[PDB]
Amino acid sequence: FEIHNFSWGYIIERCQKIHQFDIVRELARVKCGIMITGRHMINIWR
Amino acid sequence: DYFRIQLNNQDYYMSKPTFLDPSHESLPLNQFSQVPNIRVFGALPTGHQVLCHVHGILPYMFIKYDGQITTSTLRHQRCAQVHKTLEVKIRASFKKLGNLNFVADVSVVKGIPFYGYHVGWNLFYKISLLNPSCLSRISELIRDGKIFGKKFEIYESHIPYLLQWTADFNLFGCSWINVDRCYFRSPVLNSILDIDKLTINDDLQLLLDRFCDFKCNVLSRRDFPRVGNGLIEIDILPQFIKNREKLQHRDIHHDFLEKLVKPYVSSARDMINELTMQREELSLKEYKEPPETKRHVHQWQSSGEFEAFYKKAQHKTSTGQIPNFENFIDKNQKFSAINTPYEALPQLWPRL
Amino acid sequence: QLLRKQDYIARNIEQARLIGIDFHSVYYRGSQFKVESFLIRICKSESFILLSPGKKDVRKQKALECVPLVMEPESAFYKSPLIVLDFQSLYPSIMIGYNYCYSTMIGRVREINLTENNLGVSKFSLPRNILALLKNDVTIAPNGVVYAKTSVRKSTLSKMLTDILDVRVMIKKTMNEIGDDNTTLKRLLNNKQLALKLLANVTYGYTSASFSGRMPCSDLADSIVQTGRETLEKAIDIIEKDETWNAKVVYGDTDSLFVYLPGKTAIEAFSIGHAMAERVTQNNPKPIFLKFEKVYHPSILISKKRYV
Repeated sequence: FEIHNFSWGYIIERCQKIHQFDIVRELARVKCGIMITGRHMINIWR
Repeated sequence: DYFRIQLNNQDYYMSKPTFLDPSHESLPLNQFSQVPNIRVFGALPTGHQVLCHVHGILPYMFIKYDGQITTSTLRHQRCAQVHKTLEVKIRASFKKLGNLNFVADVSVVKGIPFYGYHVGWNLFYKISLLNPSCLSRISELIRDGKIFGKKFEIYESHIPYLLQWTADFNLFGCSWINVDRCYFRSPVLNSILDIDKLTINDDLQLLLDRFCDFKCNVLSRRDFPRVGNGLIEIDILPQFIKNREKLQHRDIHHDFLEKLVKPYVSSARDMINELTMQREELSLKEYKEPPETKRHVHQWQSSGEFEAFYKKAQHKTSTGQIPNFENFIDKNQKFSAINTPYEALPQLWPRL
Repeated sequence: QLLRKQDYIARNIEQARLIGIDFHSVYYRGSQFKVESFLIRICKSESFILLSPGKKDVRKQKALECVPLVMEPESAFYKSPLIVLDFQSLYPSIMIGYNYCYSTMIGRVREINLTENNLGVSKFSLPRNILALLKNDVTIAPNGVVYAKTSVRKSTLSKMLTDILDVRVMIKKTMNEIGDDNTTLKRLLNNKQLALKLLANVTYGYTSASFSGRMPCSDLADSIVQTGRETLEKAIDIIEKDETWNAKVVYGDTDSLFVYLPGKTAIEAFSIGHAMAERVTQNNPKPIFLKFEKVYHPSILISKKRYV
């Protein structure tokens, strides 16, 4: 629900700002607004 | 009896040309530096997510022909010249002409325009590109007249690469991809955390034993490493895709054949067949639709003026002879050697 | 639970299966992608060649000069029954009956040159003896564009539209003939019907591409709107040309017709509207069909598109 300023976006911003860890490149199905490679994103409120 | 994969997600990337990718009709002496590969994230009917690497599928665009319809020799020279000029212009804009990186080959195919009433064969080119992301921009140059001296109309350029791929080969979204052969990658039982034993079952084992030989079907782990964080990943060739060959190609537009059928393209015909099967499931007897008899008139306010203008145009657009529905189209330019669009895509495939 | 109640995922999957695009593009893209994916298959099946103009060419094309018809309603409190006639899929029916498309358009009735001809955002040149040969199999449009008849060439847009319509009526009949079936088949047929409705509504939006277009033709949309206006006014004249049905058209916005029957025993108003619809459809091409579908015994017509 509202993945921009909530769970998904919150986790992404946290790992990007604090830990400096690209989790978006890990959650994808490949080794090499949110665009995850292989998996889709649905905004429930939209 | 066919290997089925669903189309849940599609993506394209660039890689070096391997033995499974084409590297060479316009300029065969010049190799390719980078070829595009399509990634299709699918799921087997058993429920296991699969990653597929599609090769050989290259974008293209058509333009108006320059020469005349009169020996299959000058066509190759013209195509090579056009390819060289396009490569030079692209390398000059984007900053012995070897190892082409933008254009792959240029061919000659016949066609019929769609924006207008044309009942005659027209010759077009086939500019096969390599990087689709810039391909549109390339057409912009062709639309700006920077490559050649005069401006040329662009044909089949607004359609993206993925759409052209899924259309050329009769595939749809969230549908099965019927294929009979494939090529395997690094060990099929991926062991990232537990996937090598937690997801394996009898159905997947049978599917593997039917399509995996482990002697000549698995690729080397040093040349084709696994880059997918899931189940087994396979590599597919355009010669193996069996989704095509089901379309019914028609050529009733090169001459007045209509002047002298209801089931159209699959996903509509497929839906109709599924509904007929549901009816045959003993739900009910039959489907029907009653027609209504109608009596059309349908003139308008400007009907007389339109008729007068049509008569004046027919008087103007006429030169002393009489037109016949059988003698209008000249019986010349057989165009038998020129390849049809749906007969030209099977070309440029590397080898078996 | 919310996404399972609305059946969003299954509906999107069915819509993608009907069109043939990616699952992400169903909600991330617009309406042009679906119609483009349909016409590309439609032309590759018949070996056509599509045109892809630029932004400078679409902006320099002829602007739309034909507008639809809207009747200014007489704001009053109507006590008598107000019969509501409404056409179903007027624009697709217009495209199917009158054979309008890009492959059948010949050119404007006026300024018919031999070398410099202009249609939409492209230039072409007519043949030498094409008009003298096709003078019989043509259907001139009120906007002034010439179109080939259905006997010399069948439109590809007509094919897609009639396929959408016939699978739609097939799904409707299949749903209205079974009542004891479970929710599975009902949900499947409802999803298919919603997908076909979306397709049949989006197929017209690809015409004339007012802004941010890829393949527009202002003449096609102008002719469609003009022949729709002509059909509307002809139906109005047919309704008002009967002395037995002392009615009057008061309101209608490009698809509907509001006729007033002062104190006309509303039980019989159903049969009156049925006869009116039969008389309207028996004077139009085959795919055209008028729908009765409702009555309004009390009515308050505030303004245009403002009533209750």
